[PDB]
Amino acid sequence: VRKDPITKEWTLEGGALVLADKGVCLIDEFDKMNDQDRTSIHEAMEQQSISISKAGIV
DNA sequence: TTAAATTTTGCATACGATCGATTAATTTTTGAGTGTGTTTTTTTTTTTTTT
Repeated sequence: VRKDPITKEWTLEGGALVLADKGVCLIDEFDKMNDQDRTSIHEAMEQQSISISKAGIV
């Protein structure tokens, strides 16, 4: 989520998994990536969905 | 010595040259009337993301 320069409103931004909605996401050097950065993708890799609750946006 | 022909000179007069009085276009102004734009943004605080 991010704040737009026009009207300062909180709007969503698509991540890497949003751009692979019917495709393949590919991770190189998976072990050396941080645990917070490794395993933030549980809901996309299990529920096939991204549930977001931040900045008044669900 | 005296009378007629002739050409000159003064004067009146009519016609053009030129300035002046008047006057009609014109075109610039004449502000008068009318349409219209206008305050003004402002750091401060929250939340998030990366560092």
